[PDB]
Amino acid sequence: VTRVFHQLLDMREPVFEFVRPPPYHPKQKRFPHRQPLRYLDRYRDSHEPTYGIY
Amino acid sequence: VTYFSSRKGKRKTVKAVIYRFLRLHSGLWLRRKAGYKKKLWKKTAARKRRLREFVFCNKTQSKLLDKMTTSFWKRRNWYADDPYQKYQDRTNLKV
Amino acid sequence: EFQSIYSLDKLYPESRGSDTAWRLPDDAKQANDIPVDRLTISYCRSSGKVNSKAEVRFHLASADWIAEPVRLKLAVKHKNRINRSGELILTSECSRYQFRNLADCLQKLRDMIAEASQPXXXXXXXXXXLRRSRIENMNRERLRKKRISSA
Amino acid sequence: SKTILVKMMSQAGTGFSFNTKRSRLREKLTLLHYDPVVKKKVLFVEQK
Amino acid sequence: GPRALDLLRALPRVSLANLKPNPGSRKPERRPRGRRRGRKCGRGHKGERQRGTRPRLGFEGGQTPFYLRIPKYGFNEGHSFRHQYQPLSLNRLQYLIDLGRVDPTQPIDLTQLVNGRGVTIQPSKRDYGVQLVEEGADTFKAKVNIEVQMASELAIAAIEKNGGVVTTAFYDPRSLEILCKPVPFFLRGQPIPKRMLPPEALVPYYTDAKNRGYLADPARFPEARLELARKYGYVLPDITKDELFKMLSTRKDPRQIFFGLAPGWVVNMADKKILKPTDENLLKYYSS
RNA sequence: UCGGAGUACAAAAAACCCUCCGAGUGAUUUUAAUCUAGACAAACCAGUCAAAAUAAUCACUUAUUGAUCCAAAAU
Ligand SMILES: [Mg+2]
Ligand SMILES: [Mg+2]
Ligand SMILES: [Mg+2]
Ligand SMILES: [Mg+2]
Ligand SMILES: [Mg+2]
Ligand SMILES: [Mg+2]
Ligand SMILES: [Mg+2]
Ligand SMILES: [Mg+2]
Repeated sequence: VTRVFHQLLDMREPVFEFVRPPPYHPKQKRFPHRQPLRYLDRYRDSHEPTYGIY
Repeated sequence: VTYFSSRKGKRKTVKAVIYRFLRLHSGLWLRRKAGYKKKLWKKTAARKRRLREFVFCNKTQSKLLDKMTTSFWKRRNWYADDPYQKYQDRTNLKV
Repeated sequence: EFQSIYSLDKLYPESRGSDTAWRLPDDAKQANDIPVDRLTISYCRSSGKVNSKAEVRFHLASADWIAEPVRLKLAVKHKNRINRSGELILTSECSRYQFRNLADCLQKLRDMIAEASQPXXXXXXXXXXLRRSRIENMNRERLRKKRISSA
Repeated sequence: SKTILVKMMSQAGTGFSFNTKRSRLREKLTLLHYDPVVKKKVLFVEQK
Repeated sequence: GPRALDLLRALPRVSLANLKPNPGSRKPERRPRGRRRGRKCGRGHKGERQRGTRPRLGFEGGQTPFYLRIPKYGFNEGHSFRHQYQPLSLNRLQYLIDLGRVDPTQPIDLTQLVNGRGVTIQPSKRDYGVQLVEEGADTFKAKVNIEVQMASELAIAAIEKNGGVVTTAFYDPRSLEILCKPVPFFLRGQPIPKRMLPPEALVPYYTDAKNRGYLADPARFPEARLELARKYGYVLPDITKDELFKMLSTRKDPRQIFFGLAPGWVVNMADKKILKPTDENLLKYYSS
């Protein structure tokens, strides 16, 4: 099929993926009660230490 | 709590708070779950998991704890290697 | 002009001069894998989750720094990511600093050239994800097996 | 009758399991269990 | 300017006679008098509270107190002796050179970072210095000589790419103090002591060209450093050929606190005069 | 102190020196693992389920049990 789009239709080759919806997490609580520590990493934006003013 | 010391006039701290908790800089207080070293064989693997955890304390408990704790444990801390430094800030919190 | 008994000269007498640690041994590393002056290295900086796409591009046929066996065997296993114009496209995503994405891509590259320059690569195939492919291959093979000369 | 606690020892290394044996001894204690270090199924032997 | 000014021509003198503090500045105290706030004065009725004795804070009314049911744990364990390193982002660094607080021209160690008020060190609090992070990694355009107590790979990288030299140097509690607020140490008027060697556990960190440790063998400096470039993919500049070379080269003794001075000395800042010992035992002491 | 029924007729909860039954463990083999979404319940403490990710049954089954600290043990 790769030969087709290059040779035949003068086209670039579309590639696709399968995307399942990002998992559902409840509205974050100011004081998570009785929760595993890792609770915090659930709502983590991305993984990187971010030193705001430092 | 000792709200005024004898010799310094300052506000003392409870030590037995400190030995068993940890304060993040967000204000979240962290603790062990009680009885985790206690009667293991008698317990289901599930429970054992639930116990070996570290957990968070609700607002009431936290405020309480703060009162028994001076400034010095509320200060910001950068430890080399700190397992918990990853955790200290709040992210994406919209209230 | 101070010196103490513990100074860097007195501990390490062999190397002395202030310009000693600043030598650049270009003779030590002569190989220069992946000549970054010949790559088109593009950045997609996405800010919002903060991530910077790092993209590595060069012509497979026009790249001399890899030998012909290595140059042709890379068009084999990696043929999925290759482009209609002959370019080999490498992508990294994760780190918000684009430096670690540079290192990521240059390392996926070093990996590809390392594995393809190993004739000892046997391309081990797992049966867990491909059992469906083998069994559907054979089950379309029983019907492909009908023999009549056509056209 | 009684409830005994016995400490079961792995073949390989310091990995331990901890469990109770019956005082009448209907089935004496040796197990096929999980050892963490080498990620394996082994015979845990009854010990103290 | 402030047309408010021209409103004051109109009005009578500003004097003591007429002064109002900003509304809502004083939130007025009330006193338990009168019909409203007298009579039990918000102390409630009888019981314990009305008599002012209610029990201490951790107390649950005898049910085993919340804070006390929970088992102890290594947490704050040895918290006093765990080293701390005040972070410095590259972004903040670029900032500080940009507004010309710390100038790249002359060498940069902690002291300079301090004087630009770019960083704050409280040595008494177990702060062992400034450490480096990668935040402005891509932002960073400056050619600089930096000496820190700790740094991270990516950071070292981002300075290399621009052609500066980073050295990891250690300071003990005392010497670190002397470092940060040096003028008040001089006004203490005590000699300038020897520098400690890092403790045993720290030794391996400072002996690696990996970190460009100040106690490491310079023979590996050109090696591991060049290595840094192949990993991060850039052309390594030739520092020996540069004009600013002799500043970038500039090092300290492992025994030296400052730049240009030596253990044993004494500074008289009134006479603007340095004093060095001519006695032998002293020189053997402070030069060892 | 813990659990079943009534009191409490249909989501939940619900007292009594109220009515009636039980528990402070047996019996085995198949030794019932790590790790984590989401939940129930709940003043707190404790209690419960649990997908994906890597390699326990039967006795009405529900009850078979105690937190810190402190001691003894080794990994
Ligand atoms: Mg016993
Ligand atoms: Mg009143
Ligand atoms: Mg009264
Ligand atoms: Mg009363
Ligand atoms: Mg500080
Ligand atoms: Mg009913
Ligand atoms: Mg609820
Ligand atoms: Mg499963």
